[PDB]
Amino acid sequence: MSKPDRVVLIGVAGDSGCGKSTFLNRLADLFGTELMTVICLDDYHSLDRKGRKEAGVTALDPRANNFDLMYEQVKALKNGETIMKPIYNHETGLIDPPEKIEPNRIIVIEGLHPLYDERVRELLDFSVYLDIDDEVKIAWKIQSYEDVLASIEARRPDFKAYIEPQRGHADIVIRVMPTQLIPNDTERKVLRVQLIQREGRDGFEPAYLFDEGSTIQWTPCGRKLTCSYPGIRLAYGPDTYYGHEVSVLEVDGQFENLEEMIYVEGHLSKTDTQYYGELTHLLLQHKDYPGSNNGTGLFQVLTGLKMRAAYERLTSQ
Ligand SMILES: Nc1ncnc2c1ncn2[C@@H]1O[C@H](COP(=O)(O)OP(=O)(O)O)[C@@H](O)[C@H]1O
Ligand SMILES: O=P(O)(O)OC[C@H]1O[C@H](O)[C@H](O)[C@@H](O)[C@@H]1O
Repeated sequence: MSKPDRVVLIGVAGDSGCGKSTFLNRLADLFGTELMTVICLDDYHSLDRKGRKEAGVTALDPRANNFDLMYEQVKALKNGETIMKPIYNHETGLIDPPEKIEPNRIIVIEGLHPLYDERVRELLDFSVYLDIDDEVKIAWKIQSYEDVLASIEARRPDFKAYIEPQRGHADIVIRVMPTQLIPNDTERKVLRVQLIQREGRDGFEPAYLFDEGSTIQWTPCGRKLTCSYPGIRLAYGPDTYYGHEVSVLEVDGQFENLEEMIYVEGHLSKTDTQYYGELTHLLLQHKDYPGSNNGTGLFQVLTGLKMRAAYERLTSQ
């Protein structure tokens, strides 16, 4: 029967090893496993692992995915309709018989091409893109320089042709970069992280520092917070990005204790937390998650808070 329910559709774009499973685990801390259903878009591969090898294409290739079928079932789910979704088996590399997916209050589609097809794009209510510099992405996989570099060098043509342009369509881009606080760094364990927040989505107001419309460089270490060198550095300001207006929040360095975390949170505006300290609580809820001490975990939680705010906004009427 007809319903007043508004199913909210969310997209998470990125390659593997880009913190995507970590990000989805943090979203579970905010929504739970009950009313959120997560769909790995690899299920819409048209070619299985042996098929892609014999056709000579990677999984990044659009000719190895069925966007007609993806759009059919995502649209059906958003109409409160039950679907029979195929299953891609990452172990055996095969496309297994389908399973029954029931519509939920929140549908999150995640994978390589959630923002690639305009038909699916029009269905999404909010989206992220996890952007990892080839420098940082190389450092994560290596933690053999030669063999990894070759691995990411073979995939980059497909990546820049089909994957990277999705950044222009995301409401939020989480960009991970090498640090600027350490001269000639080798390990890439300290990270400079940016939260690129697009202007345009109807109710989505960006988190900011001090003044939402202007540019600030801020070092929180001082008379009220002690840090060891090099410390923490933050930035905020308007900018343009793929021809659209954005608000960029930035953080560089590591949090070495809880006091530095709550100090930064207390000085951020419009984080959409529901109580003072919720950002720090969620960030420390899983100490083992990678990035729990720097800007990657911080901005993942912040992005989820924006999704929660977009969800509560869409389901208020
Ligand atoms: N913020 C981060 N800091 C350091 N390493 C990370 C971070 N996010 C991801 N990684 C590395 O990537 C690997 C896979 O992480 P995961 O979130 O499962 O990526 P995906 O879900 O895209 O496969 C992890 O084992 C970790 O080594
Ligand atoms: O090298 P590719 O064709 O991109 O495949 C990389 C991986 O993609 C898929 O999503 C599965 O995880 C594996 O079946 C495969 O190894």
